[PDB]
Amino acid sequence: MREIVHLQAGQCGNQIGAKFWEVISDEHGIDPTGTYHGDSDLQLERINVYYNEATGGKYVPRAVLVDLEPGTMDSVRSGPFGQIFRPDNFVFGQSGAGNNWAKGHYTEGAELVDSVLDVVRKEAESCDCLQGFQLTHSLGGGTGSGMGTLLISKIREEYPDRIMNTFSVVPSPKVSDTVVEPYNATLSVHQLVENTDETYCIDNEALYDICFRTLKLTTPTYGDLNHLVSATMSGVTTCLRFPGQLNADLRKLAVNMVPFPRLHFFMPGFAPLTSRGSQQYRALTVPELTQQMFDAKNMMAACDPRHGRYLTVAAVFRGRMSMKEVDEQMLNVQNKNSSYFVEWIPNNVKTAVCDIPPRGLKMSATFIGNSTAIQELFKRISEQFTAMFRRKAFLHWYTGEGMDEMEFTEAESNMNDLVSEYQQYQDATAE
Amino acid sequence: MREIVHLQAGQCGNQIGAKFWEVISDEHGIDPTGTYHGDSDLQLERINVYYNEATGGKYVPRAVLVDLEPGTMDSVRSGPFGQIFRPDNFVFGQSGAGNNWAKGHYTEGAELVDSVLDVVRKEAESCDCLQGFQLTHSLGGGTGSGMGTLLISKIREEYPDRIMNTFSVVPSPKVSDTVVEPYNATLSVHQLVENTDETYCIDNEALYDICFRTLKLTTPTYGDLNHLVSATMSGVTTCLRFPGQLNADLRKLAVNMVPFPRLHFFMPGFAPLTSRGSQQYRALTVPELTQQMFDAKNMMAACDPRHGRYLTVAAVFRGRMSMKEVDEQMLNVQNKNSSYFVEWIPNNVKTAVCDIPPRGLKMSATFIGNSTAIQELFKRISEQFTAMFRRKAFLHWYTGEGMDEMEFTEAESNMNDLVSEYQQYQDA
Amino acid sequence: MRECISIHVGQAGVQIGNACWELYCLEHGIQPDGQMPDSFNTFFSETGAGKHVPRAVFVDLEPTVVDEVRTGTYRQLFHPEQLITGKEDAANNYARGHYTIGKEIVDLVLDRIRKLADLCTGLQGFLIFHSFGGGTGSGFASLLMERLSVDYGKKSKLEFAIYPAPQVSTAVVEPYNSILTTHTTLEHSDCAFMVDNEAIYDICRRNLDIERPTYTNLNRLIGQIVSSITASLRFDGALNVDLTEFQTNLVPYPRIHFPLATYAPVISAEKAYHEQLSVAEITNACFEPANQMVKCDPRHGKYMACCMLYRGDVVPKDVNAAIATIKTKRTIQFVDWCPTGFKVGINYQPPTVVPGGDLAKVQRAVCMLSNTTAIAEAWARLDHKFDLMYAKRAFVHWYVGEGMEEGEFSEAREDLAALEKDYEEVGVDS
Amino acid sequence: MRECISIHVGQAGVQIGNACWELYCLEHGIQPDGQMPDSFNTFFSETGAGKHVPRAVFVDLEPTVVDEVRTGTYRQLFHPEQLITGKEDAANNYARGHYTIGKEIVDLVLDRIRKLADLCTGLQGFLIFHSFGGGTGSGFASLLMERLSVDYGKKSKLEFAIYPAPQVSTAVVEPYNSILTTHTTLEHSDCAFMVDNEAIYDICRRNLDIERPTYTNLNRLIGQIVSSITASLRFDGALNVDLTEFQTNLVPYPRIHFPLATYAPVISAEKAYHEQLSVAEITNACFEPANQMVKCDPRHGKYMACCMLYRGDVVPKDVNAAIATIKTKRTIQFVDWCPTGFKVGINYQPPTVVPGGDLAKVQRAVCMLSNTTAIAEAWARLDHKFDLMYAKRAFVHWYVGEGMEEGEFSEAREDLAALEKDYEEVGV
Amino acid sequence: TVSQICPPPRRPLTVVDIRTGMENERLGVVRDSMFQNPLIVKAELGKPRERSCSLPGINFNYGLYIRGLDGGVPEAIGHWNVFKQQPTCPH
Ligand SMILES: Nc1nc2c(ncn2[C@@H]2O[C@H](COP(=O)(O)OP(=O)(O)OP(=O)(O)O)[C@@H](O)[C@H]2O)c(=O)[nH]1
Ligand SMILES: Nc1nc2c(ncn2[C@@H]2O[C@H](COP(=O)(O)OP(=O)(O)OP(=O)(O)O)[C@@H](O)[C@H]2O)c(=O)[nH]1
Ligand SMILES: Nc1nc2c(ncn2[C@@H]2O[C@H](COP(=O)(O)OP(=O)(O)O)[C@@H](O)[C@H]2O)c(=O)[nH]1
Ligand SMILES: Nc1nc2c(ncn2[C@@H]2O[C@H](COP(=O)(O)OP(=O)(O)O)[C@@H](O)[C@H]2O)c(=O)[nH]1
Ligand SMILES: [Mg+2]
Ligand SMILES: [Mg+2]
Repeated sequence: MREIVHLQAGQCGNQIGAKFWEVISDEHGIDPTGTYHGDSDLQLERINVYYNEATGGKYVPRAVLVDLEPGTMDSVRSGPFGQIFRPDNFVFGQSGAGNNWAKGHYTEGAELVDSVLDVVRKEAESCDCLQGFQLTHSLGGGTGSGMGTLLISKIREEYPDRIMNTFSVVPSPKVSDTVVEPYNATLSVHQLVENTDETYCIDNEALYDICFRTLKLTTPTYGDLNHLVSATMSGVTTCLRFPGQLNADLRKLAVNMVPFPRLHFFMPGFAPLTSRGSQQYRALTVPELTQQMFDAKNMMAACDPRHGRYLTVAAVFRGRMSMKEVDEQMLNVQNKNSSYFVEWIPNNVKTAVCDIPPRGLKMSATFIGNSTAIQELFKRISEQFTAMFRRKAFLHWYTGEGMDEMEFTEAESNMNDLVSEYQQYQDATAE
Repeated sequence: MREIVHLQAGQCGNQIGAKFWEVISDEHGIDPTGTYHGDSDLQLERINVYYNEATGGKYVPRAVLVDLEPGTMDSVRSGPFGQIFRPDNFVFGQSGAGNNWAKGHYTEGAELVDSVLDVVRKEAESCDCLQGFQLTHSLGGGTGSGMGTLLISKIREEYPDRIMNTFSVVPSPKVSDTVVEPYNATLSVHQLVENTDETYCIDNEALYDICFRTLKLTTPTYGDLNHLVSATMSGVTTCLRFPGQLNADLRKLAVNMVPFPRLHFFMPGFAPLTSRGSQQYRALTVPELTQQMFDAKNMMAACDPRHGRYLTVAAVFRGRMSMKEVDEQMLNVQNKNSSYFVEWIPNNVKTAVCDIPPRGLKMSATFIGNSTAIQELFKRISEQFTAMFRRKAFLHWYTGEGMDEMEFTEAESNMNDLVSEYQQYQDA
Repeated sequence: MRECISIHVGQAGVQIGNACWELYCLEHGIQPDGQMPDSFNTFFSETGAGKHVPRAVFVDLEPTVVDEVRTGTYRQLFHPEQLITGKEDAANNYARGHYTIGKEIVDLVLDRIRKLADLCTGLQGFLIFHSFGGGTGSGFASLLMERLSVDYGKKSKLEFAIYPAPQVSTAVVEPYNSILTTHTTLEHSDCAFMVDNEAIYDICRRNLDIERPTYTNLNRLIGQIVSSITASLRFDGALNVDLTEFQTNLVPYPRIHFPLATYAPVISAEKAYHEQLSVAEITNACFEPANQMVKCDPRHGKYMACCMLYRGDVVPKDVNAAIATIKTKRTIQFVDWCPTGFKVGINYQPPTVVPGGDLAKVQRAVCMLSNTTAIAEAWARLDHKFDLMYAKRAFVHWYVGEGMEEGEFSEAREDLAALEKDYEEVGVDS
Repeated sequence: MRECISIHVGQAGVQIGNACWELYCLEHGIQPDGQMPDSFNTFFSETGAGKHVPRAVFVDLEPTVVDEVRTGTYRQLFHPEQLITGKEDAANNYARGHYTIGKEIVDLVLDRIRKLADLCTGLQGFLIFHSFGGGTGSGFASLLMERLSVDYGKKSKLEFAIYPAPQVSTAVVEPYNSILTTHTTLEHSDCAFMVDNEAIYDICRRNLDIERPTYTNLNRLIGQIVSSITASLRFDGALNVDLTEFQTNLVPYPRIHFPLATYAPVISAEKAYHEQLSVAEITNACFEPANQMVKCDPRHGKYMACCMLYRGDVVPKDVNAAIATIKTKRTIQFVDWCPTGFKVGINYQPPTVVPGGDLAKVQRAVCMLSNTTAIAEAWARLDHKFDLMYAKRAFVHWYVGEGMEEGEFSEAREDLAALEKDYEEVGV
Repeated sequence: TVSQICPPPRRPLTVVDIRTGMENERLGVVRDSMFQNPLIVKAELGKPRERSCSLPGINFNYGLYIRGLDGGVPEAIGHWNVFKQQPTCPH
């Protein structure tokens, strides 16, 4: 009908998918045995987007958990919702990439892409009408940042029409845990720009800033950041999963969202971030939601939107409200922040409403923005990568895999062209 | 009516058939004493197909057991359903062939073929209307790969119209336990091409792989391998012993997947094979069976139909379902994998359905496929056979039996002819 | 049913047969009288009094080696006339045991062989134990089995015999016997298990910790290997292998019937307490050059045929798992004309152990019988040392004095030169 | 599953392995017999009756050093054949352990690992300890890396070694061994962790208040460091770091693979009672030049890469803050081409404490692997010392008498000279 | 290792066991640790060296033993697991 299959690449994307399946299992009322104990018919009217039916009324996620290291799968099984996943779905190698992009993409990834592809083809051929795939991974590792791009290219050739989104985690320079991280990001971004319908850029530093200031959590584990990101995807797909007064879905967002095929990198936003001072009630309106939305503190990107021009903005509302004040607030911010929006595109905001509130809450809203700010990240990655690459530092690990030196050059050329046309689209002039 | 005699040759054949008669007795509700304690009336309506009636509601198997070595007879006698048989049907020699093909076919086989044929003739004339015979044997032995070919030649001239069936076991290149194994096979397959309606290539190595991968067995024994074979050959006659949604038997199939008389080499399959961990998940459904119908890890053969074209496919289904999706999973799987099916034969697939599911199970089926991939197995054996024959190695044992030298040359010529036309039918 | 008769020749065969028929009786549970307090029907036969008598003939030209068995713990177990003795021995002379002293008791020994063969219904084969060194074990052993070939053309005759060690030696005129014995084991033998004593010393000192072993310890290991080959005959198994099938899958040409035996795991329980003993481990021990029973290097000669005899708590899958590794080993070589060179044997019951013995019990075991072309270098070593004694005619007068024509000394040497050159033909790969 | 095989070389390796494997046994719960009363699977292998044999080889050339362990408390725990001995040693002669005495026992060591490699399914890395002073610990250690490199082409090998102290020395002819060993640790290794005793001498006195420590007091610190490296592999953590991961973010050029370790907090019970510890304080001590266990000042050089292994009750929030403070410090410098020089690792299980040991139980710890250019000057004192030995030909007749040609001495010095200039290329 | 096998696990030798006449019998002062210690244990005639550390029961040491709780293919293929849901207690 409209089914989504989830690729779960790397340790970061592995935990991301785990927590996502947990939170939407809560949303759809699925016990960790895999049956149903909920109350409403809208809770299971449209589950089969993400779940597959099994005898005795069992439901299983449509996920493939792929990794080059079998250590993470043990933690996945030891987790709470560990037995809900299909035993044949996990695909793992025996030797990891060691955070080496060439090793992940070419050396060891060729040994596992066959089983990844055949499992994913089984899952795609199980459903009648597939909408698209969702891939969760980071750009700083060896497996998710590596062979994940190989999967992307292979399934791009196999299914061109089905949509493709990547909930990609981008490394930060201010806090980084990997030295070859610029090399992995450089050789992954070239794959991402060529083969991706849409990309969501998640910054762990931004999540840490949010939990420090907006939420004021004393002890942020990775569970909190993952819960935020899982709420982000839940807000993306809640319009698809449940009826709303104004319905939409991923294709609705993407077609209206993407002005040119080169540009598909987007910054998400999640409105009801309440600390203990704001844990009083949800007695709030679309004004308060929008003010919390449009502050760049509440953003989870690595690039201030005020430093660029907002190309396009999209907002999806979870819960039941009236569209009048919603439209008034969107027109309000559009007329207020005139310079931050592009002139050649009137009415830069796309709006959607899903009547069903998120579980454990009664108001929520998500936002997907394409702005000129994202060009600040690619240039900074380029500054790190050029310093890394000028003295051939840390290059023997890549060259021993059997790859040539021109690949880094063409990758950085692709990014330089991308940021150049990005600057041109910023400084579009006249009419 | 429609009777089958279960001729049994060699230690491989004797054990495989022994596990059979345990399995099919359970499906008909027969104790090791021999009586009928079954509940449903349909459990005892067509038992005369495989069983001759005995006193007190007893059903002696219609099987005759042949082996040069009497040691295996004591083993099957001491088995669970050991006393079920008739010791008037054990016909055995005193000296084995020692895995020598020439010893069985000429030297020691001529002394025991008469007594085997006498028992077979007694069973052949016992029932009014035979459907045919059934042989289980291995191609890497001295008895099953030896006199078993000789018994086939004598029977074919005796009963030409009757369908004979052989679920032969083909030696594996990766796993082999006999050095003279290429010599026995190359001289036995020449008996197969001349006189055989239908042959199946069951390989022990793929039995090992399924137990390693599908069933996830830590310690699978040889009983597990035969029990799987006990499921597979039982499904080809379930439409025979039992009424079905669409009825079938051996003849309705055997006419359908034999385009030319030379090619009767196939790859059997079995539907509901999972390990215990997989049982908790999944849904009971026929699409899962169809995914297991043409499943990669399903079939028994030591060859891969990526590398050839499927000439014909047959699928007999066990259990009560609806007809529709069975013909649609049929239809779609033809459409997408179009190159892998031959173009000169429209509707390459054939199906049958039997209403009664297997004991303890709700759903099952059996896979019957003719593909070009079975030629992968033959040119492997010639690679082993030619190297051994180029230096006349291991030749004096066969030469000591009085046989010539030209019999090797004509046998390999027939296989070289056989794979030549088999390759020709791929590129047509 | 399947039966085997013992024709143990020489002092070595008598001592080994003492060790063997011990291991045989405690394997089934036969009391020293010979009464059970039909797996025995391969090695024991009933009488009117319900007593089980071994199918053995212990024959010697000296009485004392058999006399201690007559005074041993098993005096009443054995049939006294099967214990055949002689007044005077060959005294380490091949010619004395072949033409002068052997012929006196030829009729009595063969008539005993006839009577024991008349007891059996279907005879599978004969097992013969002797040595290439002693005069009784070489000359007299040659003549009886020349005559046994014409009495029983089709009956199998395996040859397990003791090889003069490459360095240590008990006698000096041993190689004259060895060169003059090796012709009979060619035209009248089905398989040869030539082993040297010196190989047992090294494995007893390393694996079993025995720094001071004696022939009781050597003979127990020999009996275990003989217990291993006949185990499938005595007991059931998943893949029961008789003598005939493994006979066929070792002998590519009638001239080559010299496989090398190997047993595993042979490990003292001091080592076996903390050691993991698996199927994949033990077959690697069978392939060990230091664990080989013949003092040659396995890497020098590629393999044509191998026999695997697993025994105990074993499964085919780990056997399949074991063998698949052994083919993926580069430096281990096989001949070009044998792509598959194995004969897998599986049994149920694990081997038994004797009290006061050496071997730690193991739930699983494996015997390896490998026909390789590396063994022929040991014959070449024999051919050198026979050359530098025959050139100046040392000790020749003893053999000539018995009535032996000196040209046979030459012809026996040309037999081995032709025999070794045939092993080289197998080593040539097209 | 993960595996690390221990190839302890020399008397230093025997006593270090005594400290390590004791700490390893208490870390899992292994009794001295070797029975649990699979985190252990990276260091122990299961055996028959439920014992866990340590996956180590103890090798030496003088018998008595291992003989104490054979009579030690863990005598039944280890494998006697894993304990490899020798009749005669090199006596601080590199040539003797490389060409005369080592070649008798080259094969024996390679047969023991043959046993071990069969036990392992996927081996993660190769852990070797030796020293640069002793003859057996240098020459024999050199040849095994020669043979291991061609046997294990793709495998990872780490180089824990004792670098001879700048001021104090237990030998006179040691720099000849040290100079001739640089060729192996440059071309036959992946990561090298030269530590001198003299700096550990200062740290034990200065911080742990123990005025009279023994060789065992240094060894427990070494075992704690190695325990910190593998703690990610043994047990789960928020950021589990494999050997391949930090090998990647440590080696800018194939020649530069000599990081400097750093462990903290190392404090007595009396001192830790009045000192509350946090993340900010423990990392700050790790960049103190007084706590470096290599007699060099990183303030005299520039960092290129730093791997960072937390352990205990640590939170990533405090991790990011601690890195933020350190990056904002002119005293701590970095090379111009490495804007981000960190490799963050987090474990859950705190380090354990040995009974009768030195370290007090602290809820959190910190391990640092700093690759700086300041380690280069430590070699610069060796060539000076080596030059004033070789110019007048001191002790040369001992090496030449073994059969080693005098031209390699000049080459090895020229090799070490080339390493120093390559360190200067990074410094620019 | 004491629990292994009902007969006592094989043990280091004792001075009562040294009896009279074996090769490890010498005068002076005798302590059990001298014969126990492998460095000054004296080897015997055609016997394995006694164990310096107590070794398990002779009846069963075993290299590796496992029967497997797979369930058996007859049971698995007949009784394919039909889904069973637990009847939870009242709440
Ligand atoms: N392994 C082993 N070999 C033995 C034993 N007894 C004798 N031999 C071998 O037999 C060779 C000599 O022959 P013997 O067995 O002593 O005596 P024989 O075979 O009767 O021949 P004669 O000495 O002429 O009577 C010696 O070289 C030994 O190697 C034994 O108990 N164990
Ligand atoms: N840190 C530390 N170093 C040790 C220890 N034992 C030996 N060493 C070092 O090892 C060097 C001498 O070599 P040894 O370990 O004693 O013995 P070896 O490695 O076999 O070399 P040879 O004595 O020549 O056979 C000395 O210079 C010490 O620095 C130890 O327990 N701790
Ligand atoms: N936001 C977030 N990032 C994570 C989490 N776990 C790991 N990461 C990131 O993932 C990176 C390491 O991923 P890695 O294990 O190398 O991925 P792989 O090589 O593809 O398997 C680190 O830089 C972390 O920042 C998490 O729970 N949340
Ligand atoms: N699949 C299977 N193969 C068997 C069985 N028993 C024996 N074999 C195979 O048969 C071969 C030996 O057959 P053999 O006993 O010589 O047959 P015979 O000469 O006809 O009596 C071996 O390669 C075994 O792999 C069995 O029960 N199942
Ligand atoms: Mg004698
Ligand atoms: Mg030393």
